[PDB]
Amino acid sequence: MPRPRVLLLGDPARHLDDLWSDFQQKFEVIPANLTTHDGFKQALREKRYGDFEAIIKLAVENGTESYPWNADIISHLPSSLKVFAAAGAGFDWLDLDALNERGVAFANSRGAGDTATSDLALYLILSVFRLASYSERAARTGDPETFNRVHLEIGKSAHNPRGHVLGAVGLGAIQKEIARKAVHGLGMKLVYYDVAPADAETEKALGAERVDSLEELARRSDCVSVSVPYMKLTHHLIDEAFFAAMKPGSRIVNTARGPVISQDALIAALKSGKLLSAGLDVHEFEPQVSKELIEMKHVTLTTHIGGVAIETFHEFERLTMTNIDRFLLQGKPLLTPAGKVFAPS
Amino acid sequence: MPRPRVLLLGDPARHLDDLWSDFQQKFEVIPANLTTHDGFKQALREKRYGDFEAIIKLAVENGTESYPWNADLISHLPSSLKVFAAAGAGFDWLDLDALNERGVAFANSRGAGDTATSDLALYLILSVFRLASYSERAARTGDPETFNRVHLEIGKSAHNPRGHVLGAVGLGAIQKEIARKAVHGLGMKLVYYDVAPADAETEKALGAERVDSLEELARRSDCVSVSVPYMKLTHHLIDEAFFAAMKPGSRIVNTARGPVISQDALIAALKSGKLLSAGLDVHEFEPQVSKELIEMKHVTLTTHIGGVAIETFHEFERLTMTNIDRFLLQGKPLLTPAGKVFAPSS
Ligand SMILES: NC(=O)c1ccc[n+]([C@@H]2O[C@H](COP(=O)([O-])OP(=O)(O)OC[C@H]3O[C@@H](n4cnc5c(N)ncnc54)[C@H](O)[C@@H]3O)[C@@H](O)[C@H]2O)c1
Ligand SMILES: NC(=O)c1ccc[n+]([C@@H]2O[C@H](COP(=O)([O-])OP(=O)(O)OC[C@H]3O[C@@H](n4cnc5c(N)ncnc54)[C@H](O)[C@@H]3O)[C@@H](O)[C@H]2O)c1
Repeated sequence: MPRPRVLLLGDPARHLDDLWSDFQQKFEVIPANLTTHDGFKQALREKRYGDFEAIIKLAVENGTESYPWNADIISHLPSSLKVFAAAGAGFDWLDLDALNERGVAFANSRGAGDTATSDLALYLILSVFRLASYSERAARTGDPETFNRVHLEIGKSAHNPRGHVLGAVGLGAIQKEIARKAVHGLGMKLVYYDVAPADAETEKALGAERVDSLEELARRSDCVSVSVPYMKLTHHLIDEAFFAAMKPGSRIVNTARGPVISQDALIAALKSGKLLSAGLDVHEFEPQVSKELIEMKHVTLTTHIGGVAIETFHEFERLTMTNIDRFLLQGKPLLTPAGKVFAPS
Repeated sequence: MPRPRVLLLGDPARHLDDLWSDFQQKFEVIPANLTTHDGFKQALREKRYGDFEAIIKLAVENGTESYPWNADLISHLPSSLKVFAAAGAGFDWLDLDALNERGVAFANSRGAGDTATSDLALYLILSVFRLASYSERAARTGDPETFNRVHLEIGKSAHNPRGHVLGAVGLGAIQKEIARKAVHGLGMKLVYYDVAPADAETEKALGAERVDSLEELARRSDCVSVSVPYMKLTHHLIDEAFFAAMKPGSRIVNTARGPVISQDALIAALKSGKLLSAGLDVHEFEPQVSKELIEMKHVTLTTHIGGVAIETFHEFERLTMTNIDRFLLQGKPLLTPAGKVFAPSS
């Protein structure tokens, strides 16, 4: 045959050394040498990499200089192309429909960051219940008076998560782990809203109580956990109507996608006292954090580290290489497909 | 006749109003109206409050005008005193042995903050596996480039706690809640080191594996959880020798007391890169936090907020009031004695 040709966007592997060596056994890996989005579309128009059968993206932050993967750039891929495999769950940067129209199969890396992301979210919930963020800022002043004033100030407002209600917006895979840790580890109760209902087992295992609308979920919650896929339909899913329905002095955390929560609404609900504290690992104008949120006492903000753990990367690398391996050499279907499903070689 | 007499040290109840009503009700509650220490010694000499049978202290910061509770002060108490129940875990301000020399039973508020303090440690554990503290500071620059560079920089070292080893120094009530949360919550593994063994029912539940020395525990640990009482025995317990025996790139969290861990041995270990990260709620020179620790990217620091939750203080009041009711009206022993245990009355 003998060696199908894989285009690699950005870096080679950093963790699964043996598996990456076997992968290079097995396929001719062509480095993309990315410069500009435009430079890469020029490259594709000039047949610079030749015909190639697969594209591999080994990390979320790898290959970004090729973005966006819109119709226009996709119109230039060689027709030999069979499969594109990418790290990550989100593929906001990718027109999956333009890619499927060319008979190209897509695979993401769904599942790899579950443990990671659910942990960060557990960290956020801890943080907004105990006001730990404000606490750390005080400690880091290195000032004796501040340390004491704050240690006392926090005591008027901090609460154990235990017996308080976590309102899950979405009850997908990462929210199931989040829940299980809040319910069984921290002792919170669960109500959730979701497009579809959890099975008998998940509900009876987490004590999940479903409700019909977001407003209902808001009404019932002491802290809300947003964990939904991001799309047009989820943009500003969390807005003014939602904060108006929440209880005075409640809490919210986001590990899903920034613009799923209206930053302006959020800011307004903290200023008014509707929310006591909020925790964001994602930001509507990412990489720009809200200057107003920072400026506030009780808002925990992190640099999108939800899935950022070495084990997650181990899995991004495993799954991308395994998918291509399966789909081109083994005649097996993709392990983590997304969009239209094609036949293996 | 009915109603034993209780001296109230400082302010009345602030959270459990209805319990405080029934208490008051059951007992003649006499406010100390404290002025100063000597002032309280003199009220006691003059018999200002008459005989009483209990003292109740409802918040850690109440009645501090009476400190110290030294032998000279204790020696003027009415011979009718049988019990003193207090808010707090610590009692540095009290000479316990002297109180006991006078047949007075003592009770603190052990366990009141088991939920609070275990949760705060779990938080810190999350913080030192994931370098979240670093990430927080990075976010608050509000500089887009910092955001991305730190996003990427954390990826070089952050790890799931899942499958890694939590080494419990001390396995009392707080650690057991920490292990529980770390083990079945996070999927961590647990080895421990404690002057007392823990029973089948516990070790089987937490999958707990006991070792015999600090040096051992340091070697088997991916993350060290320090949670021991602070005394003579435990001063500087975690020292240069301990950090010497710890796996390269390991981590440590303290929720116990400041000096249980040598601040200088800690700084060194962090500087050598023997430690990746560490999380301190309590500080050697509290309330002064290490200014070296502060400048380090990978050190999480909080203002002693372990037990600082509204529920903890709800429970200080529950226990102090319930302790005196059992001991004096229900013929039952204290729930949380500390020091010599004495027989009740009804
Ligand atoms: N913080 C991070 O670094 C990080 C990392 C990875 C993923 N995430 C986020 O997690 C979120 C999704 O969770 P997942 O992918 O782990 O599990 P999943 O794929 O199973 O999530 C989808 C779940 O949400 C429900 N859902 C689908 N569409 C919805 C909508 N329109 N409105 C409300 N609910 C809907 C579905 O029933 C399903 O249960 C995504 O937003 C994703 O971007 C965050
Ligand atoms: N950060 C906070 O706000 C805060 C709040 C509550 C408790 N604490 C701390 O928790 C610690 C006590 O833990 P606890 O409340 O679970 O009480 P505990 O008595 O149950 O904990 C002590 C445990 O350690 C063991 N032990 C005692 N001395 C030891 C030693 N010298 N070496 C090794 N093991 C020893 C005991 O068997 C016991 O199991 C104290 O330092 C206390 O200050 C801090």
